Amino acid sequence: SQFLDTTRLVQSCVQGAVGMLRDQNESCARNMRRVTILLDLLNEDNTRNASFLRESKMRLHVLLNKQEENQVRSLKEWVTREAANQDALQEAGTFRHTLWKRVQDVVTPILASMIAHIDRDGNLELLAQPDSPAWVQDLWMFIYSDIKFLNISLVSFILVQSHMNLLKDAYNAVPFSWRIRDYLEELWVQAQYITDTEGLSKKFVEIFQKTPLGVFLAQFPVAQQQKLLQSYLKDFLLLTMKVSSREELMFLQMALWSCLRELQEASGTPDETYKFPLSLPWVHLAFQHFRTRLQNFSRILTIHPQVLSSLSQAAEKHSLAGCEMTLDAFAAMACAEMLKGDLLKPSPKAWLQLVKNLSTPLELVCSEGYLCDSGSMTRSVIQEVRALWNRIFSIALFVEHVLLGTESH
Amino acid sequence: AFYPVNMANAFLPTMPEDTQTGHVLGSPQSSGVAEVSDRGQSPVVFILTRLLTHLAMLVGATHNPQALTVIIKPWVQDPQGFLQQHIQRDLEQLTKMLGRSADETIHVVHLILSSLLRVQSHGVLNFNAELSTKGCRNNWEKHFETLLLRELKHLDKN
Amino acid sequence: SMAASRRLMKELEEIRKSGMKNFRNIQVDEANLLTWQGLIVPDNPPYDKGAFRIEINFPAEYPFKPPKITFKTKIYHPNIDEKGQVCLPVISAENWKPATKTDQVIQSLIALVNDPQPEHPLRADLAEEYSKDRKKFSKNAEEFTKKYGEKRP
Amino acid sequence: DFLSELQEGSELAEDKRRFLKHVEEFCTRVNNDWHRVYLVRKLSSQRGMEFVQSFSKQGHPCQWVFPRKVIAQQK
Amino acid sequence: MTQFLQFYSVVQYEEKEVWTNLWEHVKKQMAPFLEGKLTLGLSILFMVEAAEFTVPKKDLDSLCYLLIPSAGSPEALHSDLSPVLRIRQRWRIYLTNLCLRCIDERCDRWLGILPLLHTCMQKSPPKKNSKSQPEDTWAGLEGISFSEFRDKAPTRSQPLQFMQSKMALLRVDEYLFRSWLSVVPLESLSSYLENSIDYLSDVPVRVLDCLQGISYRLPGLRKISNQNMKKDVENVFKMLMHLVDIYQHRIFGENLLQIYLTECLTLHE
Amino acid sequence: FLQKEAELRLVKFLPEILALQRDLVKQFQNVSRVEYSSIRGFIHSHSSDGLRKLLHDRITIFLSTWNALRRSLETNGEIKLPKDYCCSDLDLDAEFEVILPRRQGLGLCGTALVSYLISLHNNMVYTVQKFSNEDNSYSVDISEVADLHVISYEVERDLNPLILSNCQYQVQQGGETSQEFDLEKIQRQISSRFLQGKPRLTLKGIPTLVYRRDWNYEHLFMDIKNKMAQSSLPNLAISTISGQLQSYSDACEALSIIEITLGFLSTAGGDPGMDLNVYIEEVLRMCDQTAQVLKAFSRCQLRHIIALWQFLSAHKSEQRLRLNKELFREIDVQYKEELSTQHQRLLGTFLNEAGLDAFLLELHEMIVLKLKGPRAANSFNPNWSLKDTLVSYMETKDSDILSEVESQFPEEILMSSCISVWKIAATRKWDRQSRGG
Repeated sequence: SQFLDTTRLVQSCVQGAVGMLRDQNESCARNMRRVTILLDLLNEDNTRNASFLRESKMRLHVLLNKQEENQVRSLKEWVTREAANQDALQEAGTFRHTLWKRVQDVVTPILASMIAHIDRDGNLELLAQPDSPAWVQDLWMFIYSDIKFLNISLVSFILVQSHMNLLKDAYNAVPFSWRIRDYLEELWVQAQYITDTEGLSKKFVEIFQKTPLGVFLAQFPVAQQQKLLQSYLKDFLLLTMKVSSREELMFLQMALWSCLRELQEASGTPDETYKFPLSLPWVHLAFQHFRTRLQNFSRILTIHPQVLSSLSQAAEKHSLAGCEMTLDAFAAMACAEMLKGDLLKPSPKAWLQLVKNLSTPLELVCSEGYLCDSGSMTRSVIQEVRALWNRIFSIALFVEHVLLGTESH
Repeated sequence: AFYPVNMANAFLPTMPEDTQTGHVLGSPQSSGVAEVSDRGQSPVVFILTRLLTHLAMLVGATHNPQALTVIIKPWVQDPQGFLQQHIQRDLEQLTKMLGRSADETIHVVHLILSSLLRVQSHGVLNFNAELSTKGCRNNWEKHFETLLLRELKHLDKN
Repeated sequence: SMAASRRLMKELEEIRKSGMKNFRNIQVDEANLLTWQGLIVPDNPPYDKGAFRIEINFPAEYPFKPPKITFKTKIYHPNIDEKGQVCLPVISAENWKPATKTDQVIQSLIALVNDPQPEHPLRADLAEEYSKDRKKFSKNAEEFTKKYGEKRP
Repeated sequence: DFLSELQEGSELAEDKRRFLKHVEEFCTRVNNDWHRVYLVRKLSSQRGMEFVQSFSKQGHPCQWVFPRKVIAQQK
Repeated sequence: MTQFLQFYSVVQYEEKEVWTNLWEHVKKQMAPFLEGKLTLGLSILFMVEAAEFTVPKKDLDSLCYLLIPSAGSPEALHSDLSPVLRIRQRWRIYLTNLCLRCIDERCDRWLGILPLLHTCMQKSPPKKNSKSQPEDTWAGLEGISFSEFRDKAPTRSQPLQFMQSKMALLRVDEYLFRSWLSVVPLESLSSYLENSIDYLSDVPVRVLDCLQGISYRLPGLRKISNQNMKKDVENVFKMLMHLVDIYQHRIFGENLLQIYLTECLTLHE
Repeated sequence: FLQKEAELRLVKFLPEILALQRDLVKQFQNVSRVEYSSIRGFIHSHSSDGLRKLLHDRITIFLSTWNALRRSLETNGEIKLPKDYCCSDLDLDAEFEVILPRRQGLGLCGTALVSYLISLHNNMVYTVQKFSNEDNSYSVDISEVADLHVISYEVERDLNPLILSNCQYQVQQGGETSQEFDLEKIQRQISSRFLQGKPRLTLKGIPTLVYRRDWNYEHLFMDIKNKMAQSSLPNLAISTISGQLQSYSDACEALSIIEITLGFLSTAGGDPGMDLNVYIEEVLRMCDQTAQVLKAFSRCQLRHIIALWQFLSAHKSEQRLRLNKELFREIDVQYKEELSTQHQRLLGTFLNEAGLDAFLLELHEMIVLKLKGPRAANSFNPNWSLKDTLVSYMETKDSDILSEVESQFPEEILMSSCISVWKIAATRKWDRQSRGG
């Protein structure tokens, strides 16, 4: 309606909304950044920002309408409640300024809770970037234009929480990482309860293709689908496993691309769920089929940080990540080659610490419960890992049994 | 065992500690952990002190069960079957823990009870005979652990 | 907090410049001013054969909340329990006033150690022994000092 | 273990019954009654001597775990 | 389900020849359960949804008598039937399709199929009106546009006789009194409240559901323009006054009073 | 290890109950809204049946862990919980707040159980890394605990064949049978299979719902003092902010603007030059509210904010004093009492020689920062003296006029008559600045 300039009201409430937000007290304090972002894209100039205004005003409509069913109808009459409020009248001067301050103080915590729910980890900056293509803003204004897929509950000094425990200025590349991840894990639990573990991938991809998010992402062409898929790989890996690097995340993302392509090479030729290999739920299928072979790989890069540098040669000398999950085996090769390169130089004691920390993962990898089935190249690499680890561990047993003894006595 | 009305809210042995006097223990048919030994003691001394404690509670409970209702906290129904279940659970834990037969562990219990008679050296002075303070109970624990080690070291040649 | 730390820093400076001649070897980590340790050096018998290490833990809201004092050295005293906690009325929460300085607190505790107050004990058995047979009490306190007390500076 | 379960509780699901029946057929087929002496020593170990005394009554359906002389010469 | 799917997959062969044998079989086994039984109705519902084949009204008389859960009045027997039909989604849409199938103007026996599909969902929402959502979740239908049907020309008054015969069925769940309240016409609604004194004596909380049902029913009607709706709403409110002042404030027990006050304020508004 | 084996058997069940607590934090990040009575009603309040049984399995694991461990929690756990929580066997019809990991009431069950399992695991890993390993920095957070990070085994599958593989049978020529437990070899198998190569958990990312966030205005002040070099107000800026704000509505509007801008400036950075309007109109892009507050703020920078803040706070209250209004309305009635005649004569004796412009400023900031209202008698007993609490507050930060309140101010103002002292001081200030000029 024309009863109140709502755009001026929202732009007035932006600053008081953002000044109530807090992060986890060091997690990229972005208050002035959120102010600049929201005030750049709450205008009527672009049809992008105009449409963002129409759906954001519809979100204020439905959240205030659900908010005011609790009212006792003597607080729904806000003008009459405010004319009887003498102190707010004599604190705001005139009567119309008092009414505008009343609507501002009503909308401001609602706006703050709504921005605290959208801007969960950086979802706003994908609009604040220029030169971002149509899949980004189209999926962002598909998810924000859905009430039932994206609930916004309400509460007063509101905490906005991070989920991806991110670095300096992440801005997660799929327009909402956490809602799609939790929705797909709900679909995972329903998929693995409905069917058995033989048509699980088929039923999971088909129950994804039924939902309105699936039929929204199906109308994208192939290139935007693959770019969203690599973006969802990088941020899903940042969501699940806390990774303290940039290029380790690149190797782990290539590894999960190898896992997904391996799992798509497992089935021969259905070609009805392989009309979408560049689709979201494959990521989850790959993790739920390969979780220990990823998590162990994360631990073998977490105890030993230097070995990544050797892995910084490995894809340059083998051209891996084409068929099968091999980076765990090549990381095993790089760790055993670093231990076979030197044999004596820092001390026996720090090596005992390093071999006792690496004893469990490197022995766990060269076990038939870990290597369930793969290609013959992975088995040849694991056989060489077995032999070289037997050499290194037998030398380690010799050291810890005679050498530290004769270094002690 | 003969004056339970004189144990009116006394600090009973082998009770947890951060006070909480009395016998705050649930039903013996509990799915709980196996009741690991407390602050400073061997498990054999712990389960032996639990076994002697529940037997002396049962000896006092057969005389006047209302005083064992006013000492033991949660139930209101009966002391005798409750302490029989506790002595059953303690014999079960002792026949798991000691590598003997059932009869031979019963002989071990009667051996330790019998051995507690001829141990005439009196040096267990300076604690209240009512179990009224936690220091007196803990000092009793230390001297009785001393005597239990003096008898548990010397059984395999007997 | 830093507000607490500047005040505690000033108080420690003043205490170390004046001296007290009976509370010595105060050691405080500069990164955490809310915990102090020191050595009680009593002047009165039956406690004068040893010294008693204490630790003082100040809450961040000090001086609007009182400090808490614990003893790290075993002592045989009716007003001090077996966990080294002590009842000092001048720093009890209902008696506490913000103007009270740490040196007054220390002088009060040293006074209490040097002259026990059996009427309000943490160890009622020690209080009873003090009241009904002082000779036994003195005996026990001296032997306890010899067996567990620290060596004097 | 099944006999110590047997005195304490109820019926044994028709397959443990067959296993105990085969143990009965084994001990009544061969005269190698040293293993029966071992059986009564094991049952005395797990529960006690009065356990096999309660087995040693006059119509208990576990009498085959005892040799032929210990029952006819028992008052 | 599986072998009947391959049975329909493997089959001058007209499509009515498939339905004729199924109709003959259901007419054969309706008779031993007519006098001397839920599994027959659930099996023939799977079989004729798996046919995509029109049922007759008279065979809607039979399949609905095969589904009405007679002699299942304890809830322990309802918890015993839950693990056969554990997935709460296939059966719910199948029963909802059966509901929409019988919604044409015969529409009398379909109220007894509702106790099956009111146990394979959530409990009764106790919240205030205009807070949860509109009428299909409160009644528990969630696929049925009943609002053209409570507000029409009520030429089919045989639902009140059908609901007169079966009162003890109100003991088998909690959704069914609400859903029976949301199917009755306005001129026969005071008689519906008059017929249910003893069920409210068993549980004095369902009059809050009566207040919520009337606050759901009124604004769907437009402005009152005749003497007929005035007489009808006067009779319903007089029966409501009767059901209030019979019992006690034991109706108001365990702090339900606030919800009664908010519902009567919403009803006044 | 053998001492605490039966409690370390259940560290295997910790990622399931942390999946439970992460799903409850993700679902119920609210306060006073969860309307569920019992656990079985919540489990039946889900429509997706796989999620019902998944939550049923995880809650059965949680109830089994709780029913096992609820005796060591009240005597060895670090989280002190009362005795009405763990004195019964929990079931599916028990209370619903025992599974929501809160920190004050009835939700200390889940949090204390998870923290006690974490403390057991980290104590045992500390024991390993203190005996032989002597140092390790391998430490994972509690946001990505999979199965392979906790000490996990089984007794009937992983312990008993290992222990039976190290009972050695020795027979001498004379004829014996010695069973020996070679404990070194048992150490090498038990160490290098279960409890070595495991992290040392840190308590950062624990799933925890929050009760209520910090509205004491004081975390904002110490954060601005951390980030910025906060100066005092100039003597000309005092005249600037007092001449332009004679209206009450303009003072309230200006104070609202600067509370918003200090909320921004506290938890972020600020250029310590940069005149405060080009922060207002250009950095946080504020529009034109009124020209009067901008002509007021024209001669101020961002290093003045807190002092600037307290001026307008006092200024608002003293406008309430000179317009004859009820001027606090939110503080406790315990602090709102009258002076007696002797106390107000000694107060007037103080005020005859007093720097009122900083005295009543510091006193009004202290009133609206400490004497907030409900739950204010916690550390602020209404029987202390006002002098002692004021010199103790103003020995924390300020390098202001301090000899003046120590040797001449009265020792027995009796703090509970706080704001009437402020009313007398501010009405003397108002008589000086209005009756004189």
